[PDB]
Amino acid sequence: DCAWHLGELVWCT
Amino acid sequence: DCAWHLGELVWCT
Amino acid sequence: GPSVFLFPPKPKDTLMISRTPEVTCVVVDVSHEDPEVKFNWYVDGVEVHNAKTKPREEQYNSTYRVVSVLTVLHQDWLNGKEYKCKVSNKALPAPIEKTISKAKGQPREPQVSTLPPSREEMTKNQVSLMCLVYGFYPSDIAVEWESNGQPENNYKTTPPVLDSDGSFFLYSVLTVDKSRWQQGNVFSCSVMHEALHNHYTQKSLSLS
Amino acid sequence: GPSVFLFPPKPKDTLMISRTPEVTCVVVDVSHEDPEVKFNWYVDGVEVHNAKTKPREEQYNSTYRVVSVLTVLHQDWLNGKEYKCKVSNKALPAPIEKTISKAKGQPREPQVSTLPPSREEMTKNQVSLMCLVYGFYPSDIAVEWESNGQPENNYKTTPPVLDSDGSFFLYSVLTVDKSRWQQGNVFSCSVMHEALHNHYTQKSLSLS
Repeated sequence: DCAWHLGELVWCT
Repeated sequence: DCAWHLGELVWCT
Repeated sequence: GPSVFLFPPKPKDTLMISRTPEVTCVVVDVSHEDPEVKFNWYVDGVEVHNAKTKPREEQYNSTYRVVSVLTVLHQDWLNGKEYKCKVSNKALPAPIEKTISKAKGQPREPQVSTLPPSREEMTKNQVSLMCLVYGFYPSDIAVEWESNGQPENNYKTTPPVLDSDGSFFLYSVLTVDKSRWQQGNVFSCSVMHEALHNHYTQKSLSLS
Repeated sequence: GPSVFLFPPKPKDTLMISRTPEVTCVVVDVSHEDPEVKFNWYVDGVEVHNAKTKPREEQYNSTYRVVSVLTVLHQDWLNGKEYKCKVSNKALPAPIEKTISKAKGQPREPQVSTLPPSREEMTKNQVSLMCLVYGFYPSDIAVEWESNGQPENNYKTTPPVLDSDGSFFLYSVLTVDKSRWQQGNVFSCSVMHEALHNHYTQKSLSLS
């Protein structure tokens, strides 16, 4: 469960 | 005794 | 229900007598069913009547935003007067009040340290000039750049950072074509802050 | 004598695991006569040795600036660890120490209210889209704009403003050509903050 910003990794849970 | 910024009045003493 | 946000004036506006500072009371999520908003404004608890009423504007999902702007006197703001926006609406159990004023505490004058392009910088086609502005209080400050009496807009400025003595610092970096620097043009960072004489100072950089 | 300023990392860098946050210890007004600067770095009082040493650079009037950058671990910063820069130089009676860490207090998640173009806005050739971001703590936050998976850079964001409950709010405004809006393109404001799930949320606006 990961968030992405413009193709770049933000954070994972 | 006044200060000016790019032709505009700032402050006077 | 509706939410209320009270924005302070821009530092540049409160510091330049030729500009018009204002506080802005923003109400969002006003329902379509109960859309009337009444604004009352107070300066140190004394009701004032000169605020502009703006027409409501559409948000999504059957709501409006409604905004009221109060022009403030530079000296009133700088003297620490409290501005209160009171917001009344049928969907609210009670009116919402917000108060804002300038930060309290002894004002302190900003100092500036300039930095000309690094050795590596001078190998590229653009160079960076920096002004480190420090030791100021309150954190409200305006920093801009210019050359030969014209504005230079290709700069970036950090937020103010709290230092260990309770004053603030930041840096601002202007990026210019190296040819303009090599020609010998003088570039200046202008600083406006309430603790400066006439709210104003300027430091300059040129090819030395 | 020399002055020391310790800059915190950029919020975006501390919040995105793919970026590298760093704290920056800046020393200005280092004399030509006593130019050596020794940096010691500590994390919660424990000395660390991984800082980069940058070559001194020339300032005006026979001085240097000298900078040291320490990469920080995202989780360390977010957990409230204290980073200390100790600066030693012959012209200083004693070493100067600066400490920085994330603001203390219960983190609170940002909320977003969007605002599509006003009625008057739609008569012009450019339109403004707004995201009001509120109720967040600490004030460290990153807000950017995009459409169709590409960045949209023609925006301006206010500084965070302290609200009456101790949380913060701001607004960000993106300005775009009206034709792009009329075509039906979706524009989004992305918000990064530590109290969000995976540090991230996005709200969207399009012609309705």
